[PDB]
Amino acid sequence: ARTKQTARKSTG
Amino acid sequence: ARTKQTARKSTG
Amino acid sequence: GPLDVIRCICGLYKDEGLMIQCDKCMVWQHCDCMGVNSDVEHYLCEQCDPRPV
Amino acid sequence: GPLDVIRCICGLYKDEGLMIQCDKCMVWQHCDCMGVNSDVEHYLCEQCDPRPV
Ligand SMILES: [Zn+2]
Ligand SMILES: [Zn+2]
Ligand SMILES: [Zn+2]
Ligand SMILES: [Zn+2]
Repeated sequence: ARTKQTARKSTG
Repeated sequence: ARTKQTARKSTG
Repeated sequence: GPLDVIRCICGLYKDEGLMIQCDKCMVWQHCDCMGVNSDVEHYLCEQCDPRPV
Repeated sequence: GPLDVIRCICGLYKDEGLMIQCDKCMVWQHCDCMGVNSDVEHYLCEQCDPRPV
């Protein structure tokens, strides 16, 4: 299914 | 504008 | 119908009364909830064109 | 964005968290509100497929 997460936390 | 009225009451 | 999206400010997913479609995002809203009627030339919903309702 | 329609059972028009799109009507819903995650193969909203949530 199509999903999204606009403000996702990154480890970088 | 596009409008609708599905169950509109009629005189007939 | 199933392919038509109802998204009015009232939050009720119900096909009732005169309803109007947003020109841009295509959702349907109740004219009474939004304060409009079939006389307007163009229509945008309150997310496409934010405003007091 | 403007062209994407958010219509979740929570009724809040906010882009937050993991969100999932209905395969048929194309609205976006919050995975947490709907009890799903990105592992499901297909997804339908609660209007396209009525069910307890
Ligand atoms: Zn309404
Ligand atoms: Zn709109
Ligand atoms: Zn939600
Ligand atoms: Zn749907």
